[PDB]
Amino acid sequence: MTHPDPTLFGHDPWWLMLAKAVAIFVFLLLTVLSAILIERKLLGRMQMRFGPNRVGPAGLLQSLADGIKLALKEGLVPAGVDKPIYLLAPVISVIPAFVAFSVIPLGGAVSVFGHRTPLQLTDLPVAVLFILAATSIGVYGIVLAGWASGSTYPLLGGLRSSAQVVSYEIAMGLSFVAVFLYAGTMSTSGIVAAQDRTWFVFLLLPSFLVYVVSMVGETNRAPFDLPEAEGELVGGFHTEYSSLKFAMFMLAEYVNMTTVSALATTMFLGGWHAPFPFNLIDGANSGWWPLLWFTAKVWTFMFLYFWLRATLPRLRYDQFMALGWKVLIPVSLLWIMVVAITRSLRQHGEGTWAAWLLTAAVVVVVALIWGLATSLRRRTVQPPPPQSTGAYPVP
Amino acid sequence: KFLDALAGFAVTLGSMFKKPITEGYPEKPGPVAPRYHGRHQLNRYPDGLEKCIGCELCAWACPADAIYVEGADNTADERYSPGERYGRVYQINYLRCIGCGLCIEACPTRALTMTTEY
Amino acid sequence: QAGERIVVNMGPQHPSTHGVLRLILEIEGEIITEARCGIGYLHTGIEKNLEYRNWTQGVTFVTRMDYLSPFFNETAYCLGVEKLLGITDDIPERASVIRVMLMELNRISSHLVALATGGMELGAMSAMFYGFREREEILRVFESITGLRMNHAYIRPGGLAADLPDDAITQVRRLVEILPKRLKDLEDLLNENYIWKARTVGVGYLDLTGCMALGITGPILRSTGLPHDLRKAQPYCGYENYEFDVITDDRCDSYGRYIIRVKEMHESVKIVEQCLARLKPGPVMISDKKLAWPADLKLGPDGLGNSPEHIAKIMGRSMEGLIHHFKLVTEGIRVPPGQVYVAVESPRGELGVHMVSDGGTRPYRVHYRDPSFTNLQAVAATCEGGMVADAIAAVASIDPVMGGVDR
Amino acid sequence: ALYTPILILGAIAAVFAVVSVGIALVIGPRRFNRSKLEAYECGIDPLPPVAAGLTGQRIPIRYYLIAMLFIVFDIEIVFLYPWAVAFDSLGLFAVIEMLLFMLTVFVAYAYVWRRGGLNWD
Amino acid sequence: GLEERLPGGILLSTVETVAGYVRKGSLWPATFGLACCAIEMMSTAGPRFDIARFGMERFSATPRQADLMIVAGRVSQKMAPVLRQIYDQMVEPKWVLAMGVCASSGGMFNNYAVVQGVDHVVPVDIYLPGCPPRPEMLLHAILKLHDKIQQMPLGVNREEAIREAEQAALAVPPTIELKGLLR
Amino acid sequence: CTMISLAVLYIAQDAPFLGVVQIVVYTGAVMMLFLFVLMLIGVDLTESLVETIKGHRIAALIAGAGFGILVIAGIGNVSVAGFSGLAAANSGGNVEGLAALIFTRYLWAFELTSALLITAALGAMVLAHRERFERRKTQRELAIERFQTGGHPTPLPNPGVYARHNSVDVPARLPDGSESPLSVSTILPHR
Amino acid sequence: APLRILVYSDNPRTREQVRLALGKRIHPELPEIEYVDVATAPMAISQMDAGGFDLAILDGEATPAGGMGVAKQVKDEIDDCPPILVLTGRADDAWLAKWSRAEAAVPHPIDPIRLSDAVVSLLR
Ligand SMILES: CC(C)=CCC/C(C)=C/CC/C(C)=C/CC/C(C)=C/CC/C(C)=C\CC/C(C)=C/CC/C(C)=C/CC/C(C)=C\CC/C(C)=C/CC1=C(C)C(=O)c2ccccc2C1=O
Ligand code: SF4
Ligand code: SF4
Ligand code: SF4
Repeated sequence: MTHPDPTLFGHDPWWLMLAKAVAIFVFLLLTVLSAILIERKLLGRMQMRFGPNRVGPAGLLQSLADGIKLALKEGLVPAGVDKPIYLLAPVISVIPAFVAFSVIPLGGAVSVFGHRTPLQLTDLPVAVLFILAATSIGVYGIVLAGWASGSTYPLLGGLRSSAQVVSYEIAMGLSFVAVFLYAGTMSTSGIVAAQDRTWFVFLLLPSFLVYVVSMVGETNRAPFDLPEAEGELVGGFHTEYSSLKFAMFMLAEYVNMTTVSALATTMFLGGWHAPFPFNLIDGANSGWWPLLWFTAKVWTFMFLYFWLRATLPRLRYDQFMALGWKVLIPVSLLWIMVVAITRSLRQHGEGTWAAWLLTAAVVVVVALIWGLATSLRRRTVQPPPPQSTGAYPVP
Repeated sequence: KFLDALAGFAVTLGSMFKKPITEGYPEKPGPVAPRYHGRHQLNRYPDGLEKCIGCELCAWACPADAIYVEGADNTADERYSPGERYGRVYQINYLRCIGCGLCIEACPTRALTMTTEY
Repeated sequence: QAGERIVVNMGPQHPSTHGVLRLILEIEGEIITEARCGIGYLHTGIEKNLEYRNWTQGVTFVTRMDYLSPFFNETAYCLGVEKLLGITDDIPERASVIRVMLMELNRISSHLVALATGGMELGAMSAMFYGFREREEILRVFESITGLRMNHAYIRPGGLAADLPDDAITQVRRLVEILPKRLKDLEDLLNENYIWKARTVGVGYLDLTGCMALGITGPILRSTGLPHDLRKAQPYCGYENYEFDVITDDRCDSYGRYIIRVKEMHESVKIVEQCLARLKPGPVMISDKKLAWPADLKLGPDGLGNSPEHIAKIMGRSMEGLIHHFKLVTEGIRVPPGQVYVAVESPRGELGVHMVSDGGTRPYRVHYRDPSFTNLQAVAATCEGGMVADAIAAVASIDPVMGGVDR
Repeated sequence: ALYTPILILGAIAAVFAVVSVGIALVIGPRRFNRSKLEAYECGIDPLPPVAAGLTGQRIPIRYYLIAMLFIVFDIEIVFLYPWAVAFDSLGLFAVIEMLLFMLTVFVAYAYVWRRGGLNWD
Repeated sequence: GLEERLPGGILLSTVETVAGYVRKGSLWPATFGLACCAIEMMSTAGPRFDIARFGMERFSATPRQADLMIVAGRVSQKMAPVLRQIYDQMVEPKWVLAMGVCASSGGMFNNYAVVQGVDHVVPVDIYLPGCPPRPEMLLHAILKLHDKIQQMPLGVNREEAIREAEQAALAVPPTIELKGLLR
Repeated sequence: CTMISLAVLYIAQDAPFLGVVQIVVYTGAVMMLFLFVLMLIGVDLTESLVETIKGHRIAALIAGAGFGILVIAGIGNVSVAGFSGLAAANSGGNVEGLAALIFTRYLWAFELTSALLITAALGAMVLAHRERFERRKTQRELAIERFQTGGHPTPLPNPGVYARHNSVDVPARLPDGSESPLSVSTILPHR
Repeated sequence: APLRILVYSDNPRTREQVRLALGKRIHPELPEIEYVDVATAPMAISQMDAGGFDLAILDGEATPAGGMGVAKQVKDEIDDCPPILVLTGRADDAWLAKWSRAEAAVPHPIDPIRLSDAVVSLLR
C-alpha cells in the first residue's frame, strides 16, 4: 500500500544489504563495460563496420582494454588548473552517478538464503526525485571539471554543461509529474506496482517523450552531446583530463545513461514486468526473470541512445535550450494540466468529456508545435540588398 | 509527414541488418586493382639474366629522387644482363618514393615493374 | 571592452579545422566577434619545387596541392601546358572525354569528403561513414584506372598517362547505376534532417556582393543564386558538348551551399553518363610523337611495366623511337616561352593556374590560384557575429582543403 | 534507517572514485614537461602567464535571463510533486487550486516568451 | 609509476605483457591529420576498412586522451612547432607513426618549406611509405606498432633495454658508409 | 556543499521530500549563481577581501559573533522540554502530509508563491532583458553594409608566427620590420 | 673539474667529427672536456636527467629523433638544463634551430673551428 512496502524494505541484515550494494555496483560496472563495446559495435553496424572485433574473442575485451589502458596512462595535472577541484571533479561526477541507481527496482521480492528481500538495493518515499537530485549533483563534476581546467575549451565545455542543465532540468522535473499523478507515489516500487494494469508509456506518452528527450540531454548524449562537442570544443570539458580521471568522467556519463534508462523503464515500461509476449507465461514476473526483463528494457533504451548517436547531428546548445523552454516545458506543463483535468473528470463520472478533452488537447498541441515548427515560424524566407562593390547581376 | 526528416533513422537501422562491408585485412586482405602502383620490382629474362641495364632512366624520371642507380660493365667472367651495361647498384628510397609510376614509364627494358604488393 | 572577450585558437590541431588551419577567434562569451585566419601551416614549397622538374613531372606535384581534387589540379596543369604548346586543338577526343569523366567523378568524391567532414564536424558522425562508403566506390574506379587512390598522375600534358583498363568502363557504369542510390542514402541523413537544417540554415550567410568582393567562387558563390560556373562560361576540355544544369541556390548560407554540393553530385553523375555515352575508342595521347608521352604501360605476370611491344620497338627496331622515348622521359618536352592563365571549375570554385615557360623543359612558373585560399577570406564574413558552433558550420560549408590553400 | 543501503553504495562509489584518481596519479609513466603541463590551445603557445590586460576574466552568457527564469520556475514546479502524489486524496478543490496556480505560472511564462525573454539564446 | 617499480621477477614480466596487450589493443589516435595522408587516414576509419576493429575507433580530439600520433601529412616549417606542441601535450606513454613519405622523410617535397621528416621534431616509432599509403598499408604499420608495443619493457627491464639499444646503436655504420657494390 | 549538507540533515530529521527538493533546487540555484559569478565577477578572480571601511571588519565580526551568541543563549535547552517524534505525522506519506497541509491550511500562501514567481519574472524582464535597440547585430546583418567584415581588412591579418613565439598575442611584422597593430587583436596588451 | 659534453647523434662519424673539433682541452685556458656519446633519444634524455653536463651537442639530423626535438624536450623537461648546441643539416633549418631554443646552431658539415668557437662561447 504505502510504498516503499514496509514488509519488504528496511529489514535486510547488514551483510545482505552490503551484498546487494556490491551486486548493484558490479552490475553497473559490467553494464558500462558492456555498453561501451556494444555501442561501438552497434554504431559500426549502423555504419556498416564491424566495430571492435579483435581485442579478445569477438572483441569482448576492448572496453576492458580501454579501461586498463587509461589506468596505465600518465596522470596529468596541468599547471594553471585549480588542483583541488581539478582532482575532485571526476569524483563529484562519479559518486552521485552510482548513488542514483540505488533506488532502481531490478526485480520483485525474492527469498535469498531464506531472507525475503527485493531485487533492489533499497527504496525511498521520494525515490524518483532522489534519482533526480543525484543526477543534478553529478553535473557539478562536469561544470567544475570545465572550470577548474583553466583552459578555454574546458571552460566552454563547462559553460555548455550549465546551459545543458538550464535546458533539461525543468523538463525532466515536469515529466515526472504525470507519472506521480497516475501512481499516487514517488517510490519506484510503488510506480512499478501501479503499472501492473498497463505501462504508463501508453497512458503518459507525452510525459514519456519529454522525459526521454530531457534524458538524452541530461547524460550529454547526441544529439545533445554539447558539453563535449568534439567537433566544436575539441573535447569540451574533459579536455585537459587524461587517464583514469577522463575514464571516470566517461564512466559517470555511461552510468548516468544506465540510471536514467532504468528510471525510464521503471516509470514508463512497467519496470521489471515481463513484456507482452511473456506477460501470459507462468512465472515470467517471478524469480530472476524480472531482472532479465529490466535489463532488456534498459538495453532497448541503450539502443535508442546509440541509434540517436548514429543518425543525428548535434544541436547548438542555444537551439537545444530553446527546444527545452519552447517545446518541452510548455508541452509538459500543458500535459500535466490536461492529465489532471482528465483524471478529475474520470473520477467525477464525466467520461466522454475527458476523452474529448485529452484527444483534442494533444491534437491542438501537435498543431501549435508545428506552428512553432513550420506553419508559423522557422519556415520563412527573405532577401538582401547589395553594397558598393560592383556586384554582378543575379539571373 | 515529418517522416522525411527522420529518413536518417531508416538508413541507420537498415544498415544494421545489411552485412558489414569492411574488407577483412589482414586475415582477408582486399583485392587491390591490377594496375596498382605497388612496390617496384626488378625482373629477369626467362634464362635468369637481369633485365635492368642500369641506364638510370627510371631514376632520371623520378620526381622524388627516390631511385639511385649505378651502372657497371657486363663481362664474360661476370654477366648480369644482356648487353654492355647492367645496374650493379639499384636502391629505392621508399621514404621518398611517391608511387607515381613515372619510373616504370621511363624504363626501356621493362626491368622495372610495379607489383601489387604494398 | 577587454575583460569580457576571450581570444582562442580553433588552432591547427582541431577536429573541424583539418589540422592545419588556424582560426583565431575573439569571442564575447561564445559569439564570434572577430575571426582572424592563420594560413601556411601546410605550406609545402610546391610552386617553387616544381621549377626544378620537367613538364609531365610537375604533374606529380600539382596533384598533391589540392589533394581532394587531384584530377582538377592535373587537368588545369596539363591544359596550361597544352595552351602554351598550342596543342589544345589536337588532343584526342577520347582523352578529353576521359578527362571530363574523371573530373566529374572527382567532383563527386570531393563533395563527398566535404559533406563527410562537415557532418562529423557538426556531430553527424554517420555522415563520415556513409560519405566515405560512397567515396570508396569511386576510389576503386580511380585505383583501377590510374593505380593510385589519390594524388594521381594520370592526366598528362597532351592526353593521359594511359588508356582505361578494359574493365574500367563497366566499373564506371556500375558507379552511374549505384551512386544515385548511395547518395540518396546519405541524403536521408542530412537533406531534410531537422537538426542538420537547423544547424546550417541561415548560418554562414554571405551576400553575392560579399562573394564578388572577396573573389569567392564555387558553391559559396552559387549559393547566392548566381549561375556562374566555368564549365558553362569559358568552357574547357570539351564541356561544351555535355548537357548539364548549373546548380544554384537562393539561401546564400551554409545549407544552400550544402544543397548545391549534393545536387552537383547528381549533375556530375549525369555528366558521367554522358561521358560513357560519347566514349569512342581512340588514342589518349596526341599523335605528334615529338611531344607525346612515349611510355605504353601494360600489365603482365610480373606487374605493371612498359608494354613488351614498346620495349621491342625502342630497343630492337626504332632508333628514332628510342631517342624520343629517352628524351621525352628524361629531359621532357620543352614548351615555347610565354604566359597563360587557365581556369577550371574545381569543386571549390575557380581553380586558376598561371603558367610561365622560358622555352625550357622545366616550368618557369606555376602559380595555383586555388579556390580554397580565396574562399578562406570568407571566414571573417561568415563567422563574425555568429555562434562558434555556427562558425564551425560555416567553415565546413566553405569546404577548405588546406593543401591547395598553402601549396 | 532505510537509507543505509544508499550510504553503502555511496561509500563503495566514493572509495572506487578516490582510488581511481589515486591510480590515475600513481600508475603509469610520469615525466615533468613544461609543454605537456601547459594549457591545451590546439598546439599554439598559450597566452603569457598574465593572460592579458583584462582578458578572459569574465564570460558573458547570452541566456542569463533564461537562467534567472530557470531558478524561479524550477523551484515553483516542486509544488506539483506533493500535489501529484496526493491526487485522488485532495479532491476537486486541490485540482482547481493547482489549475489556477498553473494558469498564473502560464501567464508568467507567456509574458516572458511573447516579450522575447527566451529569444536571446 | 608504481607498476614499473615491481621486482624483475614474474610479477613485472606478466604486468609488462598485460600492459603491452592493453596498450596495443586500445591505441587511440590523435585527431591530427595534416594532408593527403589525413584523407587516407579517414578512409581507413571509413567502412570499407574498419580501424575501429583494432580498438582505434576513437580518434581522440584532445591530445591528452590520445596515445598515438599518426602524423599523416607533410610537416611544414610553420607546423613543426605546433606538431611538437601537440606531441608534448599527449600524456605518456605515446608513440608516433610517420604516415607517408612526407611525414617520414619529406617525400617528394625536398624543399625549404618542409621539415624533411617529423623525426626532426618528434621521435618516430614506425615509418610508413606511400604517397598516400593506402589504408591497408596504414593498418599494416599500425599492426607493426602493435607488435612493438606488446614487446615493450618496463621498470628495470626498461632501463636495461635502453642500455642495450644504446650500446647496439653506437656501432651501426651510417647509411652513407654502407657502400656495397657501389664501386 | 552547505545546501547539500542541509538537505542531508532534512532527510535525517524525517523530512525526505524537503531534503531531496533542497538538493535539486539548490543544485540548480548554485549552478546559476556560478554562471553569474563567471559573468559579473570573474572566472578565477581572487578578491582581496581587504577591509575598505575603517574598522568595519572588526565591527562586523563582533556584531555577528554577538548575535550568534545571543541567539544560542535564547535557544538554550529546548528539546528537553518535550520532543514529539514525527512518526505520527509522516505515517501515511511524508509528501502526503505536506500535500494535506499545503493545499488545505496553507493554500493562500501557496497561491501567493505565484505572485512571487510573476514578480521575479517581471523584474528579470524589465531590468535584464534588452529590447531591440541594444540587440546585437546578426552575422547576416554584419556581412552586409558596404560588405562589412570583409571589404574592411577582408579577414583581419593573423597574429605573427615567430620561432619561439606563435601565441595570439604576437604581433605580425610589416615589410619594414615594424609590428602591425592590426595583426594583434585590439584587446590584447601588445607583447 | 672536467666538463662533460653530451654529443648526440646516431651517425658515428658526426660524433667523431664533434669529438675532433673539440679536443680533450679546447681553449687551453679552459678545463678538460669529457665526452659521453649517445646514439638514441631515450639514452640522451636519461643522461641529461642524470645531469652534470656543461653542454649538449644534438645532431639536428638524428634519424629516429632529431636533435632539435630533443633540444626542445630537454629544455622543457630538465630544470637547470645545460646549454644546448645543435648541428643543423640544412641552412633553412636555422628557423627550427631558433625554435629549438638551443643557445647556438652549427650547420653541417661540422666546421671544426666554428664548432669549437661556439662551444667555447657556450661554456664561457
Ligand atoms: C572469482 C571471481 C568471479 C572474481 C571476480 C572479480 C572481479 C572480476 C571483480 C569485478 C568488480 C571489480 C571490477 C572490482 C575491482 C576494483 C575496481 C572496480 C577497480 C576500478 C579501477 C579503475 C577506476 C579503472 C581501471 C579499469 C576498469 C576495470 C574500470 C571500470 C570499467 C570501465 C569500463 C571503466 C572505464 C572505461 C570507460 C567506461 C571508458 C573509456 C573511454 C572511452 C572513450 C571508451 C571507448 C569509446 C567510447 C565510450 C566512445 O564514446 C566512442 C565513440 C566512437 C568511437 C569510439 C569510441 C570509444 O572508443
Ligand atoms: S630499372 Fe629500367 S630504367 Fe632503371 S636502370 Fe634498370 S633498365 Fe634502366
Ligand atoms: S614510383 Fe615514382 S617516386 Fe617511386 S621510385 Fe617510381 S618514379 Fe620514383
Ligand atoms: S606523403 Fe604524399 S599523399 Fe601523404 S601528405 Fe605528402 S604528398 Fe600527400
